[PDB]
Parts: sequence; structure tokens; C-alpha cells
Amino acid sequence: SFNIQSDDLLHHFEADSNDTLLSAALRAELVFPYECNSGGCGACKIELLEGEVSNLWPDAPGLAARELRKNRFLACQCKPLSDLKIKVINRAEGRASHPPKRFSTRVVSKRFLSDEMFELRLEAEQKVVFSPGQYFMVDVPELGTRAYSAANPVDGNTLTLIVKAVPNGKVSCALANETIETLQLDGPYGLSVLKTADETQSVFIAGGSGIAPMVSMVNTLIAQGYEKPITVFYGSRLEAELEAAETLFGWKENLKLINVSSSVVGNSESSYPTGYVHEIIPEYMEGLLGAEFYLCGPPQMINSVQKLLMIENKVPFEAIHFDRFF
Ligand SMILES: Cc1cc2nc3c(=O)[nH]c(=O)nc-3n(C[C@H](O)[C@H](O)[C@H](O)COP(=O)(O)OP(=O)(O)OC[C@H]3O[C@@H](n4cnc5c(N)ncnc54)[C@H](O)[C@@H]3O)c2cc1C
Ligand code: FES
Ligand code: NI
Ligand code: NI
Ligand code: NI
Ligand code: NI
Repeated sequence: SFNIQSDDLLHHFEADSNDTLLSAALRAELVFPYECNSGGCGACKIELLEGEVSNLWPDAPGLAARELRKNRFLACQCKPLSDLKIKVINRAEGRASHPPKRFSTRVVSKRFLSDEMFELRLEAEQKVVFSPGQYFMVDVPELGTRAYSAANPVDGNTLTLIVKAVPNGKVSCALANETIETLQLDGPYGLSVLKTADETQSVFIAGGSGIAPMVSMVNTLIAQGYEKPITVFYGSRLEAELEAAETLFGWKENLKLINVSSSVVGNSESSYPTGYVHEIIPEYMEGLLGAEFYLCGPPQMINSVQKLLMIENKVPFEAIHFDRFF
């Protein structure tokens, strides 16, 4: 156990040799800036002042090469080799209600939603807790560990994942194609979560695997009797996934699913608006004044929709929740 000190933190904390600095801080009940826990966003960046560390992923894109030369690391990609003194670069913007914990699961079902998208249902030996919008780190031995979002409302010892098999992707393709009886998880993690307050309505915008946290959040709203409008914009190049989306969300009168197809040929025998979600949203924007927006999944879409909302319209930063998968 190594002692980790920082003037930027409320108190020092211990880190086990097997934890990253970010994981250890969160288990120590500290607020710590992060978003993705996956080396892409850069939010968890630290400067190493005293001590030695192991860099889990030198080529992590969340850090510029110049920053590495200036003794910076990503806390989510950094393990201590000694007691440390660190500087936390960014201001922390939120704290999760449930802290991350390691636990085992049994895979109780696998179901293909389309050629590339499938649903896993997992069972733990104790209740699986999270805030809808959060994710769990799923390890596949000898291949890697990746974040996957809860796709269910919180419910006993269960967890649902919705995974897209990424071409040449190590972990997602293994989850798709292998028969795996047990999975070791660590979570929940994540700060982009369902919130209900003074918003006029809720708007959920995703593409591909980004559907997963949307299903948890929307189905939670349905279960909890949310009465304000819920609008889901969902895009894919594969119309089989748009069709799958129709079955994934629960039903309620105030829920509208707007599937948008960028597919080359017309499939499914159900015509959708064509193009990309950032092309379709503008004709709804007048009616979405005051919404809470949740943006989930792929970079091209989150980038395009972010510009649409904050530049072309006047949606404040505070009304938008970013869940970037990188
Ligand atoms: C917050 C968050 C939530 C997510 N939720 C979902 C979800 O609900 N459903 C879903 O399908 N996907 C989700 N993803 C994406 C998912 O975590 C994987 O990135 C995706 O499944 C592809 O992983 P892969 O191993 O198959 O592909 P790979 O291309 O083999 O690896 C995926 C990414 O990890 C990079 N990488 C390479 N080496 C390492 C390393 N040592 N450590 C970490 N990363 C490395 C790769 O360069 C690549 O960019 C989420 C991602 C994030 C950050
Ligand atoms: S939380 Fe570490 S790079 Fe995103
Ligand atoms: Ni102490
Ligand atoms: Ni404390
Ligand atoms: Ni809770
Ligand atoms: Ni455009």
C-alpha cells in the first residue's frame, strides 16, 4: 500500500499496487476529476512531484507528448511504485453517489440485437448499484479491460450491457464471439448521469453503442413515472440497429424515438429520416427549448451535436451531459 499525497486533495490516501491512482482516490472517498477512466479524455491528468510510477498506457491519447515530458500522467493510466506527491491539474466537476468496487459476475445470457450489436446480462452475488449513465470496467484476461455502460435501471444483482463488436477490437469481439461464463468487473464509474430538476424535458442523443446508457436512463425515467417529454435521437448506418432500438426502450406515452439512418440501401421495410442525427435535430430545436441534453457514444456525433447545441443554438454548457466513448 502506497501513500498518495496532494495539496489539491482533501486528504491523503492509500493505493494498492493493483489499482490506478484514479481508482484508489475514488475508493478513498475523494472527489477526483475524471470522465472516461479509459485514457482518452485527459480529465484525470496529474503532475508527478515526488515518487515513482508505472505508466499503464504510454500511448494514451488523453495526454500530449509534451505533457509526458513534463512529468504528467493520466491518473486512470498510472499505478504507484512508491509513496507519491502529486499535483491534480483539473478542477473536479462532480462526485458519484456510489463508489467503484471490484466484484465478479456470471454471464446469464447473450443475445444478438443485430450482426454487430449484442446484449449481455450479468449476475453478481450482491446488488449491482450505479447511477443510470454510469459504466463498469469489464476485464477479459489476456485481451484487455474496457468500459461498458449499464443498460438497465438499477435492479437487484443484475446488470445489462449492450456492446458493439468493433472491427478488429480485442475485447468487444471476444465478448461477442466467445462463450465466457464469468467476468470480473470494477465499478460503477462515471459522472455523466441522469438528473431530473427544472428542465422542460429530456433529450437523449446517441449513435451505435451509445444507446446503452440511454436505455438505462430512459427506462429509469419510465419506471419512475417521468411525465415531461422524452425525445431520443438515435443514429446508425445499420438499419438493423435502428430496428433493435425500437425494442430496447420501454414504452410510455411521452416517449418519442426518432431513428435516423445513414444506411446506403433502404432496409427493415420501415423508412427512417435519412442522414445523421445532427442534420435532423434542427427541425426539432424550437420545441426543445429548456431541455436537458444527454450526448452518448461516438466522437463524430458528439462533436457535430455539440456544435449544433452550443454554437448554432444557445444551449448552455450546464444543460448538456457528455458521455464520450472514445
Ligand atoms: C465511458 C465509456 C463508456 C463506454 N460504454 C460502452 C457501451 O456501453 N457499449 C460498447 O459497446 N462500448 C462502450 N464503450 C467503448 C468500449 O469501452 C471499448 O472501447 C469498445 O468496446 C472497443 O474496445 P475493443 O477492445 O473491442 O477495441 P480496441 O480497438 O482493441 O480497444 C479499444 C480502445 O482502447 C485502446 N487501447 C489500446 N490499448 C489500450 C490499453 N492498454 N488500455 C486501454 N485502452 C487501450 C485502443 O487504442 C482503442 O482505442 C465505452 C467507452 C467509454 C470510455
Ligand atoms: S479519466 Fe483518465 S483520460 Fe479520461
Ligand atoms: Ni493518514
Ligand atoms: Ni474521506
Ligand atoms: Ni443509488
Ligand atoms: Ni452537418
